[PDB]
Amino acid sequence: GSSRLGYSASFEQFHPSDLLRWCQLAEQEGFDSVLAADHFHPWTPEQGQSGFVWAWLGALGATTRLRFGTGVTPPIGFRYHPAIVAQAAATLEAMFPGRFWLGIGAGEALNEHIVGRYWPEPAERIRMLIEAIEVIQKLFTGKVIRHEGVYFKVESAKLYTMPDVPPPIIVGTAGPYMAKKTGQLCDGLLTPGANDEKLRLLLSRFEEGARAAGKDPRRMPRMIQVHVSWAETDEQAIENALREWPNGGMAFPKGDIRNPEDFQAMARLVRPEHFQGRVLMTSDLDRHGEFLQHLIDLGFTEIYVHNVGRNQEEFIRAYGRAVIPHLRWPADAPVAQA
Amino acid sequence: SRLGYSASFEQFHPSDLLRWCQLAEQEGFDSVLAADHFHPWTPEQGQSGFVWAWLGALGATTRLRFGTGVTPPIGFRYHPAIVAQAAATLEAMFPGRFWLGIGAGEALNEHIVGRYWPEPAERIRMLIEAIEVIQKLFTGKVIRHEGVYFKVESAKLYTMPDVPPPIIVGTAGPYMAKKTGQLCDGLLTPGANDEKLRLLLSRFEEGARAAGKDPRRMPRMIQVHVSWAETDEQAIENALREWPNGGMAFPKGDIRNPEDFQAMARLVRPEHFQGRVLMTSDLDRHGEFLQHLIDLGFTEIYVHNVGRNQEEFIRAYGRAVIPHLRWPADAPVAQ
Amino acid sequence: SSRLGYSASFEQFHPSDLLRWCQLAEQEGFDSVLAADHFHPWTPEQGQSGFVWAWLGALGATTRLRFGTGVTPPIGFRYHPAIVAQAAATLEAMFPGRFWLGIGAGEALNEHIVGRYWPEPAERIRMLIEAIEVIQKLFTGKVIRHEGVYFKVESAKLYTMPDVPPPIIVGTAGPYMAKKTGQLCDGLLTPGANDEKLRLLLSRFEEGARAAGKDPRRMPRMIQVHVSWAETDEQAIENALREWPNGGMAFPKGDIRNPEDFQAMARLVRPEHFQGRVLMTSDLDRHGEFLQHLIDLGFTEIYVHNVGRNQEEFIRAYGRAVIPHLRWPADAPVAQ
Amino acid sequence: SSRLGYSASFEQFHPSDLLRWCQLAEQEGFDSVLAADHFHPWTPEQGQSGFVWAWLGALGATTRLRFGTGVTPPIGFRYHPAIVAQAAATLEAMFPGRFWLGIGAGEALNEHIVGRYWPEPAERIRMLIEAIEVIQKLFTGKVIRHEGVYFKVESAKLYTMPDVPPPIIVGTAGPYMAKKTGQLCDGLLTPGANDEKLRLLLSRFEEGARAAGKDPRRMPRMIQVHVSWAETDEQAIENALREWPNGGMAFPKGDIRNPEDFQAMARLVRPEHFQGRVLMTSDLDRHGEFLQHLIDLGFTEIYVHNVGRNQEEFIRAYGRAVIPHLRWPADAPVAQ
Amino acid sequence: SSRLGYSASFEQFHPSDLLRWCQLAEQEGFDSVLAADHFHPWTPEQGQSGFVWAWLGALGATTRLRFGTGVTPPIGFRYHPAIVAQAAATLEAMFPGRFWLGIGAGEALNEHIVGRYWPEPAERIRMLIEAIEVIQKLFTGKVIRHEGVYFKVESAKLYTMPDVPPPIIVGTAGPYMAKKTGQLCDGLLTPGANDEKLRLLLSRFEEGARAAGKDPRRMPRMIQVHVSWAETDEQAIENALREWPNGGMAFPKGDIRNPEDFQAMARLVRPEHFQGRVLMTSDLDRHGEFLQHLIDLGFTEIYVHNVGRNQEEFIRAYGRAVIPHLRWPADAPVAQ
Amino acid sequence: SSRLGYSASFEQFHPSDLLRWCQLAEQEGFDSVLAADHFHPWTPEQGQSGFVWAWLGALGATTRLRFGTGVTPPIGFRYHPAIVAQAAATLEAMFPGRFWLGIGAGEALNEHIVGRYWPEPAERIRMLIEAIEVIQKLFTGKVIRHEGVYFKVESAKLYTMPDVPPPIIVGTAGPYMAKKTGQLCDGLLTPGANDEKLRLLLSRFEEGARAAGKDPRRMPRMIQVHVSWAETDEQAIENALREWPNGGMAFPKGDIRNPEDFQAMARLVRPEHFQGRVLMTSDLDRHGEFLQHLIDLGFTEIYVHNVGRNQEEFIRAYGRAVIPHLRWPADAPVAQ
Ligand SMILES: OC[C@H]1O[C@@H](O)[C@H](O)[C@@H](O)[C@@H]1O
Ligand SMILES: OC[C@H]1O[C@@H](O)[C@H](O)[C@@H](O)[C@@H]1O
Ligand code: NA
Ligand code: NA
Ligand code: NA
Ligand code: NA
Repeated sequence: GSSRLGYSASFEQFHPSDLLRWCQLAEQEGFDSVLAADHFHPWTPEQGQSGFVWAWLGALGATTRLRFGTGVTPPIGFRYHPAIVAQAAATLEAMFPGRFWLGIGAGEALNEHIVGRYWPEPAERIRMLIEAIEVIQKLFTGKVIRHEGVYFKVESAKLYTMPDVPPPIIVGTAGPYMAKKTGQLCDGLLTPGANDEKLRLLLSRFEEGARAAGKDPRRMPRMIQVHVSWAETDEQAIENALREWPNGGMAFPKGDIRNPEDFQAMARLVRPEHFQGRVLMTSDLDRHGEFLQHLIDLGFTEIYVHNVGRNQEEFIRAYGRAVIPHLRWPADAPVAQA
Repeated sequence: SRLGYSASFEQFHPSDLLRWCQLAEQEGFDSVLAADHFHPWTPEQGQSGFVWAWLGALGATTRLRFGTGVTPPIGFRYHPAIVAQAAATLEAMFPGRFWLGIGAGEALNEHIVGRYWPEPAERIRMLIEAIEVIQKLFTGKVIRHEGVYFKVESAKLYTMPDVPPPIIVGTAGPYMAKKTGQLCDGLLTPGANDEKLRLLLSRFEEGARAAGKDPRRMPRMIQVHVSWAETDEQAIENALREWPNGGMAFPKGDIRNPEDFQAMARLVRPEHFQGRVLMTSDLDRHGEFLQHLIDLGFTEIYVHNVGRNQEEFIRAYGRAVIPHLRWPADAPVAQ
Repeated sequence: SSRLGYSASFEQFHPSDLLRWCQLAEQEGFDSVLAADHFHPWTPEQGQSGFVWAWLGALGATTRLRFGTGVTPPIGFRYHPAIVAQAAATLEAMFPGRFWLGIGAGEALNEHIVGRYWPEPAERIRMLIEAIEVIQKLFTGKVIRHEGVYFKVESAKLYTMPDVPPPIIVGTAGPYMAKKTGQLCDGLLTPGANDEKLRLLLSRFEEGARAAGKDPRRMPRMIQVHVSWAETDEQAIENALREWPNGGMAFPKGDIRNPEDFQAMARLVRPEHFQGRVLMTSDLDRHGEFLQHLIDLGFTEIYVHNVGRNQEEFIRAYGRAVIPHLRWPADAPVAQ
Repeated sequence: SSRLGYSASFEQFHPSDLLRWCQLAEQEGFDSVLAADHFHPWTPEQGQSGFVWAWLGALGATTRLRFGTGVTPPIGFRYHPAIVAQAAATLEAMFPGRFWLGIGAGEALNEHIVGRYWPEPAERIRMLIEAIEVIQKLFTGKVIRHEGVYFKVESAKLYTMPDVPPPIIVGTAGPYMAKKTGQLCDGLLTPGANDEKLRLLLSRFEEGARAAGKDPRRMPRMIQVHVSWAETDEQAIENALREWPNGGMAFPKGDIRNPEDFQAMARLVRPEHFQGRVLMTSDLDRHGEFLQHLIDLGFTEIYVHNVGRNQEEFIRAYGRAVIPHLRWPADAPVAQ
Repeated sequence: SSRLGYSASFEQFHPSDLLRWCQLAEQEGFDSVLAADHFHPWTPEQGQSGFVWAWLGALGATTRLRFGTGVTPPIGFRYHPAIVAQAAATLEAMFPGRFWLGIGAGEALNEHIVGRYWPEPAERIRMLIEAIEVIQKLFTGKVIRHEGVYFKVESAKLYTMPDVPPPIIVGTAGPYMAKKTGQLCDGLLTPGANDEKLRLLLSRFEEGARAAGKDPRRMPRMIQVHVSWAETDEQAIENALREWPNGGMAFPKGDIRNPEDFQAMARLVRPEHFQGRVLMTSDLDRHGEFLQHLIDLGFTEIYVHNVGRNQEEFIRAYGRAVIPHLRWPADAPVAQ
Repeated sequence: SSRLGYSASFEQFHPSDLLRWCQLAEQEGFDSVLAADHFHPWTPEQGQSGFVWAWLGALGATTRLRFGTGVTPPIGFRYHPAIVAQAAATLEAMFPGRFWLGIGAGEALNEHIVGRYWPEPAERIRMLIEAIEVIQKLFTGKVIRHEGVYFKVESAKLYTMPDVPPPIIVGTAGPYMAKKTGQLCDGLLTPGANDEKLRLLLSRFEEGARAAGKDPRRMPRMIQVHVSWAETDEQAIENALREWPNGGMAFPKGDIRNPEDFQAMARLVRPEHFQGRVLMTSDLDRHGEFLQHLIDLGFTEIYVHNVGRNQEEFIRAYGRAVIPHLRWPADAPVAQ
C-alpha cells in the first residue's frame, strides 16, 4: 500500500490564498487529498476567516493533481439549494475528472442562520438531507428531472455539464442512524475522530446499510477527519489548541449556536483536559504516527488531518518527513473518486 | 491594447473555456465575462458549468481580469449574502482582478427552485435590495438586514479584501441604468442601436452625478455577439445553429425551458440578427464595429463569438483586430 | 342533418358584435358556439376581451344555439372552481340542454394578473383534475365539503342546479389529460393538429372512457380550428398575419404573460408558419374538404374561428357554400 | 316621470322566473333591477342562488331596464377585484348607460365557501377600499399594476372598456363607509332603516362627496327595502315569516356561514321583529306612503323586494296602484 | 352518599366571588366544581371572564373540592396543546386526585381574538383529536416530538408530572366525537338535552370505549345543566332572560364572535325558548326530580349552573333541600 | 423597614414544595416572590417546571406576599400577549396591590417547543415592545383591536379588570431595552452583574423614564441574584455545581434548546466560573454585605435564589441572620 494522507484546509482560520499555497506544498510533501470546510463564518473571531469554498476548489483543481472534497456542504436549502450543489459538484468533477468527492451534511446554525429561517432540530435536518440526496441523485442522471417532496421543489431541470461518471456522494455524520442511511443511499462515509467504541459502531452501521442495499462496503470510502496540534514543544501544542480551536474542547451539541461571539464566550470555559480524544496535542511525531495508524487499523481508508496551529507550513513538512512515509495502508483500500 | 472575451457557459465545456481564456490572454485579450447560467438557451448549445468554481481556476491560471455577466443575487438560485461572500473571496484571492456583475435574472435559470417569478419591474426592486445587502456585507463588519425581499441575521464577511470588488449592473433598462450610476460602480449593457446605447450612457451619468460621483472614471461596459468564420456563409450558418436566441428581439425573461427556446428558434432567420449578431468573415468589418462602440464611449467590450470555432476566432482577433483598436489612453477599467 | 360550430373570438371582437354575429350564424345554419374565456387578447392589435360569463347569458336568451366555454381554467387564479360550477349550473338551468362546460389548464396571458406562482403544465393538469372533483361534487346538488392539495371548499351546495348537469368537456392537446378526460369527464375538445396527433388523442380518450365503463362513441369529440376566408387568397393571408400571428407560433405559449410579448414575437411570423394551423384561402371548396377530413377522423363537432375581421361575410359564405355540403355521421353525439 | 326599482331575489327564485318577472315588471312601469350576488340562500326554504353575472346578460339582452349588482363583494373570496372590473366593463359595453356596479364588504354565507380567514367588518371595509382602487385603475382602460396590503395585480388592461365607465355604487349601512363612498365612488346603496340612521348615512355620503370636490345632489342615493304584499294582511305576515325570517333578525349576520344556521335562528322570529324592516300589508295605499316617505328623505331610487312567492301578482298590483302615484323630484340622479 | 357539582360561571361572576361561593358550596355538600375557560362573556350584561387557570390554583389551595375545566380548547388559538398539558399536569401534581382536564372544540367568542382562520366544526374536531394525541404524548412524562396536520412539537418533556395523569374529559354534544371520546380519552361531559340525545351520546361513548378494550361503566359520564332558582317563579324566569339569554338560543353558536352580537340576538329570546334548556322554578322538589332523572339515565356527575346572581342563596337552598335527597348509584365513577 | 424577595425556582422544585417554602419565607420576613415562567428546567438534574400561572393563584390565596412573573415572554410562542394580559388582570383583581407582571424576550429552552422561527435577540425585543402595546391596550379595560408586525388582535376586552392595572416590569440586561422599559413600562428587573453594568442599566432606565415625563425615583428597580448558602463553604460550592451549573455559563444562552444541551455544557463548569454570579459561602455576613451593596447602588428590591435544595434551612438562616440587618431607603418604591 503506497504512501498517502489527507490535509484538512481550515477555512475558519486561514486566508484562501494561504490555503492554496499550503495545499500545493502538501502535494509536494506526500499528501494526496484535501478536505475543505464549507463555512460562511468561523467558530470564533480569533480564527478570523471563511472563504467561499466553491471558488477556491477551482483554483486547487487547476494548480494541483490532488483529490479534494467538501467536508461538508449542507445542501438543505439555507445557504445552498440542493440543485446548485449538484451543479457545482458536477462542474468540478467535469473539470477535474476522478478528483472530486461531494461531502454533505445536516449543517450548523453558525453558517445557515444568516438567511433568517426556521432551524429544524437535528433529526428533522437529517430528513431534509435525505431528500436533498434524492434531488442531487436525480440531477446526476444527466436527464431532465422534476422533484416535489416535503422540503424541496424542483421544476424541469437538467445538468447539461455532467461527467460520464458522477462524483461520489459522501455523508459527514456522527449519527448511527444517518451512518446506516449513508451506506444504503450514498457512496461513502466521513466521520470525526472519536473513541474506538463509537468509531466501530458507525463503521458497523454503515456496513449494515450498504449490505442490506446489496452494496459491498469494503469497496466504499470510510473517511475520518481528525484534529491534532503539532508544534516544537508540547506546551506550545496545547497553547495552540486553546487559542485556535477551543471549539475542539466543546463536547456538547453545537449545531444551534448562531454567532462567532457566542463560541468566543463559551471558549473561556475550555481547558486542556477538554481536548482528550478530540485534539491530539504533542510535539512527538512518533505519537502522531501511532495515532493515525490506529485509525487505519480500525478500517478507515482515508484520514484528513487538521493541524489547529497557525504553523501549517512547518506541520506539513514535519508530517511529510516523519509521519506519512511510515503509515501502512492496506494494499487495495478504496479512495473517494470516480 | 486590449479587448474582453465572453466565455459562453451555455455552449462550451468549462475545460474548453479555461483553455481558450488562457489562449485569449496570450493573444491580447485582457479580461473575461462569464455567464452565470444553470441552463443553456437551447439543447443544441448543450452546456452550463457552475461559473463560481470555474472562476477560481481562471484566476489561478491567468492574470486576466474577470467578472460575472451576470449573476442574479435575488434569492432564487442565489441568496445575496452568498454572492457577496463568493465575490469577496475571488477578490481576496485575485486582488484587483474581479468585478461582480449582477442583474435581474432569467426564468430559464431561476425557475428551477419553483417560486413565484415577479415581473421585471419587481425584479428590479429585488435587485436594488440585493445591492443593499451586498454593500452591507462589503463593509466587512457584522451587519443585519430586513427588507421587503431579504432577511439577513447577524452576518460578517471575515474573508474580505481591503478594497471591495466593483459592483457592475447588467441592464438595458433606462431606469436601472440610472440607479446603477447612483448605487453601484459601473454599467454593463448588451449591443443595441446607437440611440439606445447613448440613452443608457446618459442615464448612468445622470445617476452618478446626482450621487456626487464622477462617471468618466466609472466602467461603461458593453457585451456584443459576433460570428466570425472562414466565409460569410459559414458565419451565418453558425449564428443560426448556435445562437438563434440572438435573433429573438422580444422579452425572453419569462421563458422557462431550453426546449421552449428550441421550438421558438425555428422561426429565426438571418435578417433577425441585424444589429444583434455581426456575421462576417471580414475582420476589418469586425474592427470597425468594435471601434464604433469605443467611440460612443464604452471603456470595455466583451466579445462573444457564437461559432464553435473559438480557438480560430481568438487567433484571428489577436492578429487582425485587437492590435488595431484605438482606446482612450486613460479609460476606466473594472477593478 | 346540417350543422357546424362558430368560434366567438373575444380576443378580437367587441361582445356586441359577437352577439349579433352569433344570431346571424344561427340563421345561416351554424348550431353551436365556442366562447373564449380570456382576460387579455394575445396582441393589442386584436384589442378585446369581454367577460364571457355575462355574454353567455345574452346569447342564451336571444338564440337557440348550443354554447360552451372554450375554455375556462377553474384552477383558482381568475376563477375558483366553485364559482365556475355555479356559473355552469346557472346557464344550464336557464337554458336546459344547451350549455357545455369547457375547461382547461389555462394560460399565463390571462391568469398572471393575480400575481401568483404559475406551475408547470404537468402540475396545472393535477390542479385541473382536482378542480373537476370539486365541480362534480357541487354538481351532485347536495351539501359537500372538499379538501385537497390545491382547493378547500367549506360546506357548500348549489341550490340552483338543473336535474341533469351540463357536460364537462376538457380542452387539451396532451395525451395524458385526454385519457383522464375520457375517464373523468363527458367529452374532449382539442385544437387542429396533424392526423397522427389527432388519432392519438382520440385513441387515448377512448381508452380512458372504456376503462371507466363508458361508451366513447356516445361522448362528444370536438375540435377547434382556425381558418382565414376572404375574397382573395392575398387578403386571406394578410388577415392571418395581422389578426392572428399567434396562430403561426408552433411553440408552448402558456408562460408568456403580456400582449406586448406576443406582439414582439409576432414580428417573426410569416405565411409558411400557418401551415396545418390556419387554412388561408378564398376557395370555399378547400374549406369544405378541410372540415370534411376532420369529420372523417371521427370528430362529432367542429368549431371554426375565422381570423379576419370580415365575420359577417365569412358567416354568409360558409352558410351558403360549406355547411350544407358537410356530411356528418347520422348518430354523432353532440355536447349537451 | 313614473318609475320604481324591482329587487330580484336570487335567494328565493329560479333565474328563469326572475327573468320572466323582470320582463313583466318592465311592462308594468318598473325601470330598473337590483340583483343579489349570492352563492347561498339565507335558508333552505328560500332554496335558490343563481350566478348573477350570467343572468344579467340575459336581462340586458331582453329588456331596456337599468340593472345593478346589489351587491358584489370584490374582495378576493368568490371574486377577485380585477374579474369584477372586467365583468362590469363588459356589461356596460354591451348595454351602454344601463349597468351600475354595486359593491360591498360581503357576507360569510357566500364567501366562506373558499375556506379563508374571515376578517372583522372594519377590516373588510379596508379590503373594499383597496378593491375600489384596483377597479378604478382598471377602469382607466390602460395597462396598470397594483400592489397593496390585500391585492396584487400584475400588468393588466381592460381592452373591452366603454368610453364612460359604469358607476360604482357602495352598498353599506356603516357611517364610515358611507362617507368613503361619497369620497371615492359614484353613489350609495343602503337597506331600509329608521329615519335617524338613513339621515346619518345620507349626511355622511354628502360630507364625503363635498370634501372630495363633488356635488352629491347629482349622485345616486339608493335604498333597498323589503315588503310583503298579499291579498290579506294575515297572508302577508305568514309570507314574511316563511320566506324572509332573516328580515326579522335585527343583529349582525355577516359571520354566519350556513343556510341551516339561519334556518335554526329563524325559529325565534315573530311578526313584531319585522317592524321598520318588512312592511306587511295588503293595503296598497300603505305601500305607497311608505315608499313616498323614502323619496321625501331624499332617496333618488328605491328597489323593492316583495318577500312572498306571489311575484307576478305583486308586480301587477304595484304597477296599477303604487308606481303611478309616486312623486319623484323632477331631475333626480339615476345610477348610470 | 351525598354530592353534587357546582358550575362556576366565569362569564358572570368576579373570580373572588366564585372562590368564596365554592368555599361555601363545599360547606353545603357540593363536592366538585366545573370552571368555564372563557376570554369573553356571552353578553356585556354577564360582564366577566377571569383566567381560569390562575383561579384553579386558588380553589385547589383553599378547598378539598374536585375541579375541572369545562372546557378548554387546546387547539392552538388561545392555547397551544402543550401548554394545556403542562397546566393540567401542574394542577394534578399540586392537588393529586382532584383535577380533571375538560377539553373541547372551542367557540369563536373566545378563540377569534387571535385573528386566525376559524375552521368549521368538523375540522375543529380533527384538530381536537390531534391535540389529544399531543397531550397524551406529554402525559407519558418522557421526551416526545410531534408533527401532524395541525401541530408541531419539538423535543418536549413534562418534568413536573404526577405519577397518574389527570383524566381527559371531552365536552361534546356530537355523536361522532362522543364515540371518539370513549375510544381515546377517559370520560364524557355533555350539556343538558332531551332523553333521546343523551341516550345516543351515552351509547356512542360506550361503543367507543368497548371497541378500544375499555370498561365504560368505570369511566365518568358527566352532564352540565342550567337552572334558575329564586324566591318566586316570576323572579326565576326574569333572571334567566336577563342573565342567560344564550341558554334560549337553540342554534349553532360556535361562529359568533362578539358579546355585542349575542347581546343583540338576546332580544329575540323569550321564556318558551328555555324549555328543556333552563329549568326555571322556585319549587326545589322540581329541581330535585330534574336532577334525579339525569342520574337515572346513567350520569355519574351533574354540574349545576344557577343562572341568577343569587349564588349564595341558591347554594344554601340546594344544600338544604336538594343535595341530601339525590340518590346516586353506590359505585358510580367520579372524574379522577 | 425589614424585607427581602424570595426566588421560587420552578426549574428545580416541585410546586407544592415552593408553595410551602413561600409560606415559610413569609413567616421569616421575606415580603415578595419572583416566580420563573418555564416549560423546561435548564438541566434534567434540576428536574422540574410547573405552570407558574396556576401556582400563583395558590400563592395569592394562602399568603399576603407580593409576587410576580420573572419573567413571562408574551411574544406569541408559549403565550399570546392577550392571554398574558388576561392572566395578569385576573391575578391583580383577585389579589389587589400584590401582583406585578414581569415580562421578557424569552429563551429557546422554553419557546422552541412550538416549532417556530426563533428570532435574534434584537428582533425579539421588537416583538416584546409590540406585546407591551397589546397588553396596555387590553389593560384600558375597553374593547380594543390591534394589528402590527407580530400580533393581530380582533375585538377584545378584559371584562375582569382591576381599577388599577398591575405594573409591567421588564426583565432585561440590555441597555437599549432598559431605556425602553423606563419609557413604556412601570419598572425594571435585571440579573446580578458588575457595578459598571448595573449602573449603566439604572442610568438608561432613568433616561427613558425622564424623557417620557416620568419620575424614575418612584419606579421599581429590581434585581435578581443567585447565592449558595450551606453549613460549610465546601457544601455551598458543591450545591452550585450540582444544582445551577448554568449560573457558571457567562455566555448567551437564549438559543439553546434542550436540557440535555445544558447538561453537557455543564461538564465544563468549575467553581471559578461562579465569580460575581453565584455567591457561594456559609458566611451569612458575606451574604448580608453582598445584598447591602446592591441596595446602595439604588435597587429597591432584591429577589434571592438559593441554588441548593436546602431551601427551608436557607430561608430560616436568612430570616435570622440577614434580612433584619439590611438597611433599605425609607420610602423606596415597591412593585405594585
Ligand atoms: O487585464 C489585466 C491584465 O491581464 C493580462 O492578461 C493582460 O494581458 C495584462 O496586460 C493586464 O494587465
Ligand atoms: O344545435 C341546437 C339548435 O341550434 C339552433 O340554432 C339550430 O339551428 C337548431 O337546428 C338546433 O336545434
Ligand atoms: Na449569457
Ligand atoms: Na381563444
Ligand atoms: Na340579498
Ligand atoms: Na430562571
